[PDB]
Amino acid sequence: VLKIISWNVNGLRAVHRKGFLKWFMEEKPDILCLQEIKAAPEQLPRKLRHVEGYRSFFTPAERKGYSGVAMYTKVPPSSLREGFGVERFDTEGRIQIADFDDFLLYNIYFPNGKMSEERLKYKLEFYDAFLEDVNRERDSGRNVIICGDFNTAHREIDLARPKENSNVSGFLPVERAWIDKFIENGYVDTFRMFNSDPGQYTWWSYRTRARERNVGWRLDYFFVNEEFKGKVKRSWILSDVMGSDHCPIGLEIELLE
Ligand SMILES: [Mn+2]
Ligand SMILES: [Mn+2]
Repeated sequence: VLKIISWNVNGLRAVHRKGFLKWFMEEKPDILCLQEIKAAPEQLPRKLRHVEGYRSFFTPAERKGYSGVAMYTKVPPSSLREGFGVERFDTEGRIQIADFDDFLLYNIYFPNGKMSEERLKYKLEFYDAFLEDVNRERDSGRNVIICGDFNTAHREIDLARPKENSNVSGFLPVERAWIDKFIENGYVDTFRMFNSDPGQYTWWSYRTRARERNVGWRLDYFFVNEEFKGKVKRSWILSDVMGSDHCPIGLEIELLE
């Protein structure tokens, strides 16, 4: 068994100022994937970039203090890829694809579309390039795990306000339709393997008591390819965990090598 946590951290220093290292120690995952780091390693306290028992890998954006993803793992991957080979997606610190030996791990921070019509086109194409990349890899024979902030609630059950947000980026027909197609390409949203209840979200707005009122979205997912789903034992939501506007999400898989 391998324990993997994904977490949009809303800035790595920001969360560190709120008990990140304590939490990380009590959870002891085998792999920790983080999104929205907002820093380069050289701007990070040394105790955030070197954690005992773990190996760190950082993928910052061209722009400083913007997005970027990180990976901590007890055992290091044989290599990391930091893009899809399409540069307008590869430079924003959004892609980490770590090759462990029993599987690939996609640590992805998918773009937000709310900003503008431009950023919507960008998010959707990012979705396409992503589909293309992941599909090439598993058709070639690789078992894949994809985690991270998709910035889209799949279904009505996956947010508190479907009706209100039918025309807001995050719950548009196009965006949810992409996830349907994603799943049609042979991929399973693992949480829904184990949990079919409503009121299960991973993000809440910092404003107007949204977390206390459970007015939230499920933006963070763990996907596996179909032919690998037998190996997943647990997919759950760490909703007690504070320190970001997202909470972390967990996966456990069984394998040898
Ligand atoms: Mn944020
Ligand atoms: Mn987000």
